[PDB]
Amino acid sequence: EEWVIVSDEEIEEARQKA
Amino acid sequence: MKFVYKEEHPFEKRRSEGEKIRKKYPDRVPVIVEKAPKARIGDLDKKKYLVPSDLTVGQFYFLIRKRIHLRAEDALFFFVNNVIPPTSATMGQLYQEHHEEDFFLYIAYSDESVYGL
Ligand code: NI
Ligand code: NI
Ligand code: NI
Repeated sequence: EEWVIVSDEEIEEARQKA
Repeated sequence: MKFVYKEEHPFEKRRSEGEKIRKKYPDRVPVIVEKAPKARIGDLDKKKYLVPSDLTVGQFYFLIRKRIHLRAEDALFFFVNNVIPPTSATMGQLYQEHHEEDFFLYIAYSDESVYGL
C-alpha cells in the first residue's frame, strides 16, 4: 500500500548507467 | 489496457489517494507499474512508485530492470496507452500527457515489444 520513494543515490546510479 | 490495480481499488479511492500524493510530493510523479498480460518475465513485488519528474524513461528502465533482476542481455519494454514511450522523454512529460483521471501514470512492462503478445 505504501509507495516506493526511490532514493537520491539509486536515482544517481540510474543517471550514471544511462 | 487492463491493470489489476484498477480492478482491485475503485476509482474514487484511487482518485482521492492521487490528490493527496500529488500534494505531498509535488516534485514527484506517481507511477503504477504492472506486468503486461501474457508476459514471460519477473514479477514486480511493488506497484507504486514516486519518481522525480525530470527522470528520463531510459533511467526508469534501469530502475525497473534492477528490481526484476534482468541481465542487460534481457529485454524490457514499457507501454503507456498501448504505446512504447520515447526513451528520452521524462516522467514529468509522460505524466502531463498520459496521467489518468486518478492522477496516476500507468505503465505496463513486458519482455515483448507489443503489449499483450
Ligand atoms: Ni485501495
Ligand atoms: Ni505521447
Ligand atoms: Ni487530468
